[PDB]
Amino acid sequence: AMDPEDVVIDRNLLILGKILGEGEFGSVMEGNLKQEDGTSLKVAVKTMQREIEEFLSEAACMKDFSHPNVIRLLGVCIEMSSQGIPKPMVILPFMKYGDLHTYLLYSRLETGPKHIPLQTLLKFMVDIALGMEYLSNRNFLHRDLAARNCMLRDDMTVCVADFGLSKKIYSGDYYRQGRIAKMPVKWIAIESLADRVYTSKSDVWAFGVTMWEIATRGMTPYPGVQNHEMYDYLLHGHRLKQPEDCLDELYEIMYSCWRTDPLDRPTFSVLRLQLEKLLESLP
Ligand SMILES: Cn1cc(Nc2ncc(C3CN(C(=O)Nc4ccc(-c5ccccc5)cc4)C3)nc2C(N)=O)cn1
Ligand SMILES: [Cl-]
Ligand SMILES: [Cl-]
Repeated sequence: AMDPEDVVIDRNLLILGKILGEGEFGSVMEGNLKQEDGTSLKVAVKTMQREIEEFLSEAACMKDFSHPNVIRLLGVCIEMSSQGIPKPMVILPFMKYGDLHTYLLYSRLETGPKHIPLQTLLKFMVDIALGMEYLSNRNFLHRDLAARNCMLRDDMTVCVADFGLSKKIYSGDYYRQGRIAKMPVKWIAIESLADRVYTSKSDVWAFGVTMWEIATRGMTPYPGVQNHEMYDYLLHGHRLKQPEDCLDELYEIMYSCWRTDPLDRPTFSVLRLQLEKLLESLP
């Protein structure tokens, strides 16, 4: 617990509020972070072997991310459960609107946000491509890019989030392998399905799936196809079908993310420019 990058926030400064989400590998909770001047701040808390010092170093590296389309880590708190075991807790800024996937579903209800215009849908994709272009430059592999892991800020801009399964290219990954094997198969590139080996081209494939999720307003990828058939399905050349009212140009941008050879897929900088140009060409 040396903490050379000063990422740890004193546990006494944090009071855990209500639970927002609960999964097999942890939970998201509301919280108040008592700032130095006595003012409490609204934050979200992510709760959960390998030496915890490595977790803090990765957290410290993400704390240095400065891009409006990438969530910013505030710090880490350590909790001692049952019989003296250090359990880290990621402190994130509180984001009212929640995840993009749920938001898209809510928009199809009379009570939710109004019908999302095509230009707003295309702007969500540009925001994700900008965040992914920034992470891609820093040699970061997200490895879990999906609309459910993109957060909506209060000003309605999207940011890429959920870096629990991330890895810097060339860095160690042994203690993440168990969690990687349980990842949803419908977002995984054809070459990564075989042994769960990822490249930046695996994130490009998942970005195309994320674009299709936004264009269909929250549909689960591949209707009619079960998870156990996914590898065979892609092996036969089949891909996500064109969503209704999706511009043929937009669908071509998504289809380029799913080319069999990872080297044939474009980069996030190319995708980002194509989406910004497509967005400019509309009323
Ligand atoms: C119903 N509702 C829910 C909400 N709000 C939320 N719900 C979900 C989330 C997701 C948790 N996220 C996230 O980034 N986790 C994450 C990031 C980094 C690391 C990590 C791991 C190792 C090393 C370094 C870093 C681990 C996990 C986003 N955030 C919020 C929010 N921020 O307000 C509002 N309404
Ligand atoms: Cl489909
Ligand atoms: Cl089609």
